[PDB]
Amino acid sequence: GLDVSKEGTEAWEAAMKRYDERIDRVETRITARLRDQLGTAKNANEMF
Amino acid sequence: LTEEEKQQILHSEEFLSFFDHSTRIVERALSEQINIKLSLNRQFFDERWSKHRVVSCLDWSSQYPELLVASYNNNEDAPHEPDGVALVWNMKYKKTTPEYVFHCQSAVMSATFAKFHPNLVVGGTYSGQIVLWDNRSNKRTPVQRTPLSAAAHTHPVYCVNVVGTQNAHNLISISTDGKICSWSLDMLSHPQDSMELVHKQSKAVAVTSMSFPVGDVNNFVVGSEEGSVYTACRHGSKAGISEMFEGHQGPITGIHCHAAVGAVDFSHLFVTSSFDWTVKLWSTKNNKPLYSFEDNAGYVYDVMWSPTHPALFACVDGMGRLDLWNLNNDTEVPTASISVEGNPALNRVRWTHSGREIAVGDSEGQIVIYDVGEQIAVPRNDEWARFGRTLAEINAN
Amino acid sequence: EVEETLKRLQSQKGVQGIIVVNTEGIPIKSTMDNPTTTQYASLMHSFILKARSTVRDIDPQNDLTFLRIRSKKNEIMVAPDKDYFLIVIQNPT
Amino acid sequence: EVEETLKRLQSQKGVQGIIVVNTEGIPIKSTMDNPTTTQYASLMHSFILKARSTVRDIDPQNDLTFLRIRSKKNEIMVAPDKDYFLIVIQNPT
Repeated sequence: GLDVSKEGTEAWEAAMKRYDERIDRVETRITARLRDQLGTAKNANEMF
Repeated sequence: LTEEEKQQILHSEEFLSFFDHSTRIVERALSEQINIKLSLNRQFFDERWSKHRVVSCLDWSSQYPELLVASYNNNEDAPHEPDGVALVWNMKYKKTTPEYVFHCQSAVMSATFAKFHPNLVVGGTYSGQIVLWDNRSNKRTPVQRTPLSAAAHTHPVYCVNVVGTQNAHNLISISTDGKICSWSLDMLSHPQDSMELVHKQSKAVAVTSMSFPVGDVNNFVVGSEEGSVYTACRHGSKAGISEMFEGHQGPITGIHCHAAVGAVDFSHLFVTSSFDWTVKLWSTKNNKPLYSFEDNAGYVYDVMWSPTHPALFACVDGMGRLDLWNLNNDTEVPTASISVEGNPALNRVRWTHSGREIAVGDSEGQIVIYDVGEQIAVPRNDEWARFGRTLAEINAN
Repeated sequence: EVEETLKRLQSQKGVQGIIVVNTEGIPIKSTMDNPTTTQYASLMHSFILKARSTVRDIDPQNDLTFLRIRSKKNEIMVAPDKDYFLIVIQNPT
Repeated sequence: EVEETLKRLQSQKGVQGIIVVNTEGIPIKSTMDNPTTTQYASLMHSFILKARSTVRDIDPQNDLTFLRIRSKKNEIMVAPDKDYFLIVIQNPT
């Protein structure tokens, strides 16, 4: 919205919080399954 | 008679387990016949190992009942016995005789079950000496001894955690200072997340019986010194304590996350019980107590949510009065309420995973098991959202 | 560990006398009256050997882990396995 | 109490073969065939009478109320009747 800081803070801060939740959720999902899969490598070569 | 060679033959290695079988099956065969809805389910107490044991936590048996570790903080009632008391019992046979005795060499404080193991039991002590037991046989010696240096703990392990799966066998041991140490459940040498719960204020967080989110979520809620619901994560961008949603008072003696969903949503809610003489409802969007319950007469110690009906908790107090409430059914009053022997200051409450029965622990020994046969299969999601809306309309003026 | 063993064995209510009969057939370590049950357990060792041959030869997949002898006068709730036969005579009520 | 009860009792919850002995040694009458009755209950009856002869040598008419030999895969119960003895194979659980 022509990056005006009034609505910027006031409502676009909540919009940024919304962006954090799309991103935060994605990151959490990646971390949970990535840990469980990469921590279960077959061998050192399989780990590579 | 003279039987030393028969002590080696008869009382051999594998024959001691057979003798345990003989004693167990004949002592179970003692239930021989002739050879011509408040109901108070059961109660158990050892008059030699549970006697006057001033304890604060044990190791209940939600899954696989009728065998639950009574990891007692061994009092000086029996100084001529191994200092440490852990007692699995036999609710299936309903006995209190000292058959499944278990002991250590220190004050056994909350020796929970190990990860992926019913026989292996993990447990911290007063000096943070986490010991372990692999009872594949019928043994009782603590086979593990944790190092106790500067990075380790020397304070009571409040509530140790088991995080992950067969890949990640993590253990979170915490002292009174709040030092978290994620010992691997295989080697007792290096704790992975061996850090400090750094928070906005008072980084040396005086934790007090924290609680573990359902669904392997790391967004824990640490119970602390004055309520102080420390909401955070162990790792990520907020490895330390992110914030402290509070409004509860005193050292938290009972806090529990969401129960087992009957027919409701996930219901990202929890509750707290402490020295404020009450329990206070909470969720993930409050920062204040969602619903402070009745500040009963005395220190409300433990509280626990039921799995059958997810929207109902149970709480005892400083005057031993268990009050199980389902505000979606019984709002101003508890669903069921019954006292304990006399009016003492208990410390634990734990719902049976089967539901409609509960094993409540006293802080001086004996464990009571009450029975409440009321709930059936019902869609309580409707009543859940409706009561949340009623609270959302009551708080306004 | 003879402590917990003998403890939970003789300490059990109404237990008159156990017989931990080994392959030898003599109950030198038990709570029965040894001068009276020695020959009793030896004869019963031979006849329980007959019983082992019976139960394990007609139906070879059937062992003998608990022998609840419900008699007209005593509860001989024997505790066996492939190693012993705890012939225990116990008070009925 | 004969036909439906016979099916109810032979293939009962646990009862493998209720092979009632006919005249204390020669099992003929039963709720099933004669081989499983005669062979099984006769040898188990004879060898159990030998063990009872030993216990009988200790104390003679102290017979068995209901000898529930809880053998591993299928129990063997011996309940002495008048014309015969009871040699029945019935599982413990």
